[PDB]
Amino acid sequence: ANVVVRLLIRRPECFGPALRGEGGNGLLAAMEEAIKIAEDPSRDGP
Amino acid sequence: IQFLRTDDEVVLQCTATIHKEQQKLCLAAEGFGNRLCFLESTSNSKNVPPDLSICTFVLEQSLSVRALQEMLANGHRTLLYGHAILLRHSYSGMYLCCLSTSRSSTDKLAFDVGLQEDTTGEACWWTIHPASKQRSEGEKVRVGDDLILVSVSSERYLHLSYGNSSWHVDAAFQQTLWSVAPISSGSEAAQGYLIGGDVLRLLHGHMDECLTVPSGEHGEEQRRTVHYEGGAVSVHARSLWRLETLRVAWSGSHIRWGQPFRLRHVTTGKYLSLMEDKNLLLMDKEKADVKSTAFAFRSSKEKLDVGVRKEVDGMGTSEIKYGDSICYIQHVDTGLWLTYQAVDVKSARMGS
Amino acid sequence: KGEAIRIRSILRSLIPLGDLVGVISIAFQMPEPDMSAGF
Repeated sequence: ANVVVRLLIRRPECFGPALRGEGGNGLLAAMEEAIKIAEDPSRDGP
Repeated sequence: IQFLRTDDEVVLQCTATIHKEQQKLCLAAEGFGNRLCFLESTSNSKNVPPDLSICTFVLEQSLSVRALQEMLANGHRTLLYGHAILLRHSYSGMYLCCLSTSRSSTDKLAFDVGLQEDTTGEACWWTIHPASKQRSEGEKVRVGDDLILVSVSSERYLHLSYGNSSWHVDAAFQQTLWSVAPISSGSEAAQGYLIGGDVLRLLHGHMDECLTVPSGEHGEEQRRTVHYEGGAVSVHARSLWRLETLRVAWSGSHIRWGQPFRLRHVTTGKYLSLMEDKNLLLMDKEKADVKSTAFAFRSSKEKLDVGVRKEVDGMGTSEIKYGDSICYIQHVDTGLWLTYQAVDVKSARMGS
Repeated sequence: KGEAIRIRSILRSLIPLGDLVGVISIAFQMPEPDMSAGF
């Protein structure tokens, strides 16, 4: 667990861009946008 | 080749290549009034000099991670990689630690770096690592080595964050190279001898007067004027001067004759500038030219040697004392010398 | 232990609590069946 946390914090790209990064805010907006994409078939395989 | 001992004053600089331009930004700390640190522009020192007084840190202890955790669960050493260091601010006396709150909203995960009084906990310690594959752990650290500082509490790197106005060093997971530049090696500082970066004043042999400016009862334009005065001004805050050396490394060494250095007023924060239409006055740092604000100390009145000393990368030699060391101010451009005048006419001679 | 507290603080700083409670509180529908390839 310790070395996994260490590697994950050393390489911050492993976290989702909506959660981690200078862009997206976090899990709330990420999850609701994912729901909202799942409801809209224009963002999937036609 | 010079090793980094303990109890020596160092400067922590870094390089930032932003907007297709390189710059050397150093780590500074105000100390009193605020806790968080900030950045100082070591480069571009031609018109705006950096406040080197607050960019100075001292390493107190160099313990391994085992010894550190052991002391936390409870001498002139040599800096080794992988160890943990304690950076005490030279001016404020507090210790560098990684804060818990966040200020820069662009990093929802980083912590700020600042100063704290107590040395308890894992916040005030920073473990050191190399930034190259040629130097492994356990090796002795030298000058010029690119180092990486990691927080002992948060396991975060001392990252150089970029912002429009939040040019603030944070504790992020992206590493950043940091250069260490020594100022005083902690060696035998010659007592009674002048050392660089000191705060001192000048007196006369048989006049008992000191170089000062008018007190706060007058406006700032009148305080800009410079003169000599005696009496209670011998012990005053407005009578002290600081020798700010142009160098960023070993500027707190033994100052020798002929080298240039700015004269900063600790009360006003301005430098002794000279424009030829007038005499010397005080001007701020935002327009302090090296050529206009650089001065030196000669041991005589002639012009036998001007461009004889260029660069000495070391502690130097104990040359200039305090009591029995008769210096003479000499400007780097015009080379003039100090003269006391009689501006006060006999109509008001027995006054001020 | 100390390193355990450190890892816990790291996880807490990486994941906020308000995000967690908000993500828990979504109140998905209860559906003639439907497709379970969503929330």
